[PDB]
Amino acid sequence: LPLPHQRLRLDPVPEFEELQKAGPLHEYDTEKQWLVTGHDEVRAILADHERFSSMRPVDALLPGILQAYDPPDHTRLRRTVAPAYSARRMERLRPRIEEIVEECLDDFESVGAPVDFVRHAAWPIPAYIACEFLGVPRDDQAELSRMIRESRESRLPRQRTLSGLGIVNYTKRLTSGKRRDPGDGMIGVIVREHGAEISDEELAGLAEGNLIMAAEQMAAQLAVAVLLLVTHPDQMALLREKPELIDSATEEVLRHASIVEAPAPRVALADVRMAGRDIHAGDVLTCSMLATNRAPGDRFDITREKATHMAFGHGIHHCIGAPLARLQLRVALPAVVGRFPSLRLAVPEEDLRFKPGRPAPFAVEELPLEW
Ligand code: HEM
Repeated sequence: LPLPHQRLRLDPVPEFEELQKAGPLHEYDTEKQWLVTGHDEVRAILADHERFSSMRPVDALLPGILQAYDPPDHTRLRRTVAPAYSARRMERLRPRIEEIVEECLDDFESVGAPVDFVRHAAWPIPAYIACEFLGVPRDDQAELSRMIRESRESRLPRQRTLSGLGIVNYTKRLTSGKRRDPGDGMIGVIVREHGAEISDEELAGLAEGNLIMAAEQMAAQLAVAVLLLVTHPDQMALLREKPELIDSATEEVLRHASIVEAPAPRVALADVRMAGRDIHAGDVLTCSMLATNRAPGDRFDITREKATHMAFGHGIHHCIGAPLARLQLRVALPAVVGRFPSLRLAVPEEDLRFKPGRPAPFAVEELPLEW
């Protein structure tokens, strides 16, 4: 496990904080490699798509996967897909999101004495929301959500592969279904508005990618946000009493959690001079989001003033689902602290297990909660 993906519970490790002190750019192999830790340097790399490519370095096509596209084709695909994420489309989803939150919290609560928050809320909430976002029939949602989790998390590689083929097959069918009948959800919107500008294979790959990312990223984000709130009970009470704190609170949980520890490796397409270093064409750069988002001595503080974090990245690849992610947190967090004023850990903090942020996201495996 490379240094930029090591944690002590939620925190970067002291040896990584020490390397950050030495400078913004290090000769370090995460995957000639560079590890980028400087705030301005990370910004600069991510904004400079023309000199720093997102394509895997080779000496494999991923149709519809925006992260893997460089910005001739990235530009056309992104603007074909962007309308599905607009602020207006998002606000129209709000009612189903509130409904889903309440339903899943009802189910979580209905379980015996202590309950795992990951199993009963943190996975189900975003998984169901991702299905709605994609326009998945209500009756298929439980099935598909299980498949999503299992495809990303199963101890059994056979099972990940099986669940993964199941997802691919389901979204191909959903894609052709929505191509014929462009109704509710991301695929319908994209077909109605840019149907001519996109192939069935791009649309299907994009559907799968977005389904998996929306469910998985937010599951991790939601469970860590709640972990943070229950281990800081004062702040939980602040948010309950000052509900107008939700916006800076959602920024703080994104900043502090740093769910994506590093975006895709960037490949230099030209020689570049940066922070006193000679980057050569073909060098591979890892941007450390833990470096940029976290500082030694930082404490979780929902009243935090300015948010300069890069939890969603930066530049042309800046997380396109951000509006949906922020919306979920804005609904789910006030609902959680409102319904459960005495929410707390049911086990010692040292019992908690964390999935490392390589591959993304960093997550808490299990969150036994009380009251
Ligand atoms: C809080 C949860 C999330 C976090 C922290 C997060 C983080 C990120 C980051 C850091 C990137 C940039 C990757 C890169 O530059 O290589 C990204 C891109 C992307 N994300 Fe998110 N994400 C989250 C949730 C979501 C959701 C809910 C969706 C689906 C609606 C989504 C879909 C995407 C897509 C399609 C891209 C690629 C956009 C592009 O490359 O132009 N993510 N995400």
